[PDB]
Amino acid sequence: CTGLALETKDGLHLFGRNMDIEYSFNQSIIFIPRNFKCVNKSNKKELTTKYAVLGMGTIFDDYPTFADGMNEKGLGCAGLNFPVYVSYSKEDIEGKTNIPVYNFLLWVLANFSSVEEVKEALKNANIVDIPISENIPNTTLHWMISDITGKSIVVEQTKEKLNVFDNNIGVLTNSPTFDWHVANLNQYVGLRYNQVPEFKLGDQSLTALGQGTGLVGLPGDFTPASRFIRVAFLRDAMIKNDKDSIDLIEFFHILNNVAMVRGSTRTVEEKSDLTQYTSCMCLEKGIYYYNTYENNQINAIDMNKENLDGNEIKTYKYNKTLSINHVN
Amino acid sequence: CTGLALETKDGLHLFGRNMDIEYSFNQSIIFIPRNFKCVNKSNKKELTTKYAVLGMGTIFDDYPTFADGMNEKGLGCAGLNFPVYVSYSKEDIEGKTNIPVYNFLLWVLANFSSVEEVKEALKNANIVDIPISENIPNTTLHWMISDITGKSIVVEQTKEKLNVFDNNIGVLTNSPTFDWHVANLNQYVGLRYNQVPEFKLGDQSLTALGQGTGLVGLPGDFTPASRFIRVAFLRDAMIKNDKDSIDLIEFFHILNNVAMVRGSTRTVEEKSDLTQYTSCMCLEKGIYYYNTYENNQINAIDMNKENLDGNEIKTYKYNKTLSINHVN
Amino acid sequence: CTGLALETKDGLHLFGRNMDIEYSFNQSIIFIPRNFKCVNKSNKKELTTKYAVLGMGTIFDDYPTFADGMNEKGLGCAGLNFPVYVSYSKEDIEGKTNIPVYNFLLWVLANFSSVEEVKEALKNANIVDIPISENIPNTTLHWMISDITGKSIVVEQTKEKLNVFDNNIGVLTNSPTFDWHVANLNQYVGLRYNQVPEFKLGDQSLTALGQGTGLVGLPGDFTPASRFIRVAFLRDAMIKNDKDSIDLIEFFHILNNVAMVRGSTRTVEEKSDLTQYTSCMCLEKGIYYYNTYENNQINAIDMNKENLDGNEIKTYKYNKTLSINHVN
Amino acid sequence: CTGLALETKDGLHLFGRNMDIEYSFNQSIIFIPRNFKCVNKSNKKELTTKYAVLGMGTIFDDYPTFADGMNEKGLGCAGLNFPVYVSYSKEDIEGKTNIPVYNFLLWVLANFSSVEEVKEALKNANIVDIPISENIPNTTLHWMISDITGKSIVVEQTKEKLNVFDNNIGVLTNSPTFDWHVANLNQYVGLRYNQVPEFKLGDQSLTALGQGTGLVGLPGDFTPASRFIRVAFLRDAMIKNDKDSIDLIEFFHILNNVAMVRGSTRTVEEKSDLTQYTSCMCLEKGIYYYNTYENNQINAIDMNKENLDGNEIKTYKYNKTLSINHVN
Ligand SMILES: C[C@H](CCC(=O)O)[C@H]1CC[C@H]2[C@@H]3[C@H](O)C[C@@H]4C[C@H](O)CC[C@]4(C)[C@H]3C[C@H](O)[C@]12C
Ligand SMILES: C[C@H](CCC(=O)O)[C@H]1CC[C@H]2[C@@H]3[C@H](O)C[C@@H]4C[C@H](O)CC[C@]4(C)[C@H]3C[C@H](O)[C@]12C
Ligand SMILES: C[C@H](CCC(=O)O)[C@H]1CC[C@H]2[C@@H]3[C@H](O)C[C@@H]4C[C@H](O)CC[C@]4(C)[C@H]3C[C@H](O)[C@]12C
Ligand SMILES: C[C@H](CCC(=O)O)[C@H]1CC[C@H]2[C@@H]3[C@H](O)C[C@@H]4C[C@H](O)CC[C@]4(C)[C@H]3C[C@H](O)[C@]12C
Repeated sequence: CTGLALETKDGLHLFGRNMDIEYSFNQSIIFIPRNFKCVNKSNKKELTTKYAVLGMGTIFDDYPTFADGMNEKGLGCAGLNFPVYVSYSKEDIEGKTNIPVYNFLLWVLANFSSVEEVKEALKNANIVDIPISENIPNTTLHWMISDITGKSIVVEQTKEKLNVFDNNIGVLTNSPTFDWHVANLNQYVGLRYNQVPEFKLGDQSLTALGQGTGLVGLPGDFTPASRFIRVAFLRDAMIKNDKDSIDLIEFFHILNNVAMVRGSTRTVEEKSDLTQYTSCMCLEKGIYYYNTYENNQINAIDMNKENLDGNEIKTYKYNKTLSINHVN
Repeated sequence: CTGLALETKDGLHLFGRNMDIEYSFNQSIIFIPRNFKCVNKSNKKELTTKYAVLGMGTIFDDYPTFADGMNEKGLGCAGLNFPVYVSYSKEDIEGKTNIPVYNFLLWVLANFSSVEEVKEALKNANIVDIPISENIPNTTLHWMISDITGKSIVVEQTKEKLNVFDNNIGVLTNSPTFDWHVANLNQYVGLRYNQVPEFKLGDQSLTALGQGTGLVGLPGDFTPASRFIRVAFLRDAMIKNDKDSIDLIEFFHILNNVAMVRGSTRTVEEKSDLTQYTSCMCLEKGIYYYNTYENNQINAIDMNKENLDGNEIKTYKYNKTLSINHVN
Repeated sequence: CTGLALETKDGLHLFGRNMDIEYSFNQSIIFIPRNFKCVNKSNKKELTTKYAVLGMGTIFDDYPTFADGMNEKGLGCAGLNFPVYVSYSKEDIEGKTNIPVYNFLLWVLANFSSVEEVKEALKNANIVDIPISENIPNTTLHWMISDITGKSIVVEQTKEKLNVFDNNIGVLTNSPTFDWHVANLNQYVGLRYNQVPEFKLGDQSLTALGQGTGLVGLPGDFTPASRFIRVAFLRDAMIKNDKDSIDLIEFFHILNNVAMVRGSTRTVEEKSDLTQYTSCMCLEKGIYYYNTYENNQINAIDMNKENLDGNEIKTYKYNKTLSINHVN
Repeated sequence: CTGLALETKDGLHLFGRNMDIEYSFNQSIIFIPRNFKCVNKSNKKELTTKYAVLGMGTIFDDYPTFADGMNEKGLGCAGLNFPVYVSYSKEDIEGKTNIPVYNFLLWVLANFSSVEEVKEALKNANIVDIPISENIPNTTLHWMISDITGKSIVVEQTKEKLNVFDNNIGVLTNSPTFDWHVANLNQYVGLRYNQVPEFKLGDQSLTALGQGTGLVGLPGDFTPASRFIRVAFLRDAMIKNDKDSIDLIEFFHILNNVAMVRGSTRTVEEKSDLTQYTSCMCLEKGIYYYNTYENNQINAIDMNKENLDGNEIKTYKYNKTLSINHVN
């Protein structure tokens, strides 16, 4: 998984992710209107939305749970895989705001209008490993939260503390912890976006074979660490050199570089791990953009075309049918 | 530049390329019907097409010159940048079939129905540095040619000889010579597509942080050598593990991994080198598919919808307008 | 800097380091006998040795301070550069065992007989930035401590806490923190010591060009992170495959791989950072072995040849004169 | 295997190699005087030395064959492993100077006084796969030749031609061909010896963790290609920055970086491939210097202490006994 935040040339804020998994989670694009009561059946925990919500998720036991999404106030949140280093409590901790793993994303979007509000609420928060239904284990997760101010935070629950990091890199992947990846960036201070055309090796003259010699050393595999490095520097380069031309498609160009391709990232169960979808949320405008591995055309769902005071959850079918423009 | 050949699950043959340049060459999709007379003005050299042709190129002095394209018989050819190691003759060489650099691609597509025919004709061929007009220098090039048999060849003119390589890798990039890249592949025999979940480092247990640990060592930069390695192995992995599911979109997934992103591949003239377009030719069906940096939706031009016995060159506008599916 | 601990085929324990600096620190091999009173002049802080000590250090204002060393009980300690992530207190912290930076190494060796004793004493310890003389700033440091049990620990003072890590890797370099390097090891789970002779790339057969194809991906630069990875895996491979043949020279072979070479690691002040010396302590036998950049022959100083109840500090001249065996 | 040529601060010329093998070849240091008749028994081929010779080799059937060596005129030659790309003739080729593989090194040293003389003689030369005895296959080899002018050449016999390359890099390893490695150097034009202390990643400040950030991207494994890159750049850096301080020990420092360490380079037969010895020839002075994996002290054999008009081959025992300087 790879999360990305980017500001457009027009001062708007994009936030989204690659979804990298080997299976379907019966996903659909889910819209939840304001003041909507969401009730879980296995437990008795209830949630009423303050703000209208739009994102990718699934309806499990009539209850919505999200992979990534936005609200009407321009707050975005994405849940990304976080194995090994995560640690949830088994039960609710007395004196803390206890949030079940499966519900954290919705809890953020339904209740808060900004990263600042979320940061304050998370000070006394605790993420609990409570099943959504039956005995079903929760996915190991960490979250990236971003809003219209351009500020992003990273939420990671460890054994010692629920950590909330200021994210000044604009990216997130998977394990290890966020501060590890931040420290790892320091290894690549010698990278250059500008071409190195020549090198005089004493009595031998060396000449650049093609463009891109400055970035030699950039890791090209699909591990969380390597992907973090790649997107961090691709994002940096475009902000440095092309701030005034950043638009929607650029977001997809960055994430395409770290997208997994069928066949080459094989699990222990002999399945291909691939980038199933790429989402991009235009936070100010309430538009959820996404494409999929099967259909690369960007699809747009605009929450502002909905009745925000509506009385029903609305879903939209996950598009897996390649859309081609037949010119002639 | 990156060229790719791929066979689909249905036994059809895809051939295409990423176009990686920092400028526009006034490109359009160009269709040339059968028995069409193409005349160059600066010189008096003439060409009459035996087969109908469809591809990306430009009309320079009313004369068409191509970046990549196909003919009605399922033969495809792409011209890719080849600096330093290339060497064209200044004048026509007596006793040889002399082909001007700018005309080589059209010469292949207009005259021959197969790689086998092309191979035979190239035995006595010579590529000459003759200007298309005035004093204008030709681009340093090498070519990949592929047909419906699934065979591909690489054409590289050096000082000593016009080299024709059998391409069993299914890919091409830029400099150095093709045999160099073939030998370079041997360095990466230790790559694995299958996950390496653990390593016992004596008294320390090491655990995979995420998926993709087998490919650690894969180069992630945008140099011709690194891109060649990446596409060679991405292609191999998908053929090995997913032969029966290869379709059109998979071709784009492979090439997306080596596509240049705005800002990070900067020329000496402080311009961004980017993947301007990606083309994919369905050789059997005569369909030219392509998308662009600005518009990622795949566009299709089917030469079989044209009158192949037509009397005029037809062009189609290079699509740079992002095409979004507005769901609601 | 690189620290290493290794057990020999005969069950003895080697501990030592590469000293990687661009300057001389007026070093000599320093022996301090038992019950010897060491007094610092700028402050009034005094130290009386419980155990006899032998190592590399310098006499600054008649007061000894060490780079690395051992005591008569088989306890070894090395101080290695630790910039950025270190944080010493400005003054003594009330209720804690306050140790000046420059004195920490001697404090360990003079007082304690084992890693276990040191671990217990460090629970309430604090490292303070007190000048050795005048206003002179202390070097940013972290320490590796090892004994005859084969156990090693790493001591790192941060803002929050004095951290004591169990070192199961057997190595140490520089920044970042120890736990960062431990987590970084996980990236290289795909490394193999055994040759990969071939790879079948579909229609192309790939063959290993030479030995060592399994380790492709190992970083070859001289940064702390890369050096940590290299020595960790070189050590692991030899323990795995050659446990019963490990001897003194093997220790040097491992460290030679991460030794800096004149000219290629240049500081901002245009000086060559090099491996000035390599020390190896045979902990059981009280022998300090070392060579230097100028003289690669191993020199041995045996503390047991000294009077351990002696009344004077003894020093031995740092050997920088290449020692050659003239055969004929 | 790694070959290296280096000029000292005093204008003298060093030439030598790492011997990287998993076995002993019953090696000794062999001196052959002038006008000495060497006769092979299996065939009837004879060789009379014009110049006195000194190097590492073995006496096989009373006949000397060399791994590397020098003559009295300051000409040096080393044979290095060259699998796959080599191709010797089965029989003598009519009209050519036919040299058996096992005899090539001695043929160079015994007959010629300079690289220039050797270059001229090799124009009509052919290397033949004739057994030294019985049916025993020859080792796949290529050679580096160097003299007191500071010029080096590389000799590689392929199917098409006996290739003689001018070596302006000062190094050699193994497969692929020399021109491949020369072209491979171009990939690393972005390497820097000077520290990169900082990088401003937008809103995140990145700081060098330690020295050596400029060389990030240098390959750290033990394959021929990676070793070639490392020594080429280590040599370049020292000539660039430390020309006036290059001496004997520097030669060893460079080669130590690419020396194989027991346990980590394992063959298919589960044996450790290691750097068995490192030789360095002071060409002007006729001194053969070497150390071994077991004994790192440099040993010196001076051919000028011998009777060059002597009547017997003299050998010196390969030193595998660690030589330590006991200081006290
Ligand atoms: C796909 C998404 C994000 C995880 C990721 O990016 O890897 C995850 C986060 C929490 C997940 C859900 C929760 O873990 C609860 C359920 C657990 C079951 O094992 C699968 C369905 C289930 C309803 C999950 C579906 C899906 O895998 C969710 C929604
Ligand atoms: C874009 C394409 C492929 C090169 C590449 O992939 O880098 C190249 C190949 C030959 C080129 C053409 C020929 O070199 C002839 C012309 C040369 C002029 O300098 C530009 C226009 C000109 C008409 C070129 C346009 C364009 O750059 C072409 C068509
Ligand atoms: C060389 C050694 C280890 C540091 C390293 O490995 O980089 C360091 C550790 C503490 C150092 C000493 C202490 O910092 C105190 C002194 C500080 C002065 O700036 C130099 C001399 C001085 C007496 C130092 C000499 C030397 O650099 C020491 C002994
Ligand atoms: C060790 C040296 C260099 C090869 C290398 O660097 O890998 C090689 C070159 C030619 C070799 C010799 C020749 O191939 C002829 C003999 C062949 C037999 O298989 C071994 C002994 C034999 C007498 C070899 C000993 C040794 O391996 C030599 C001397």
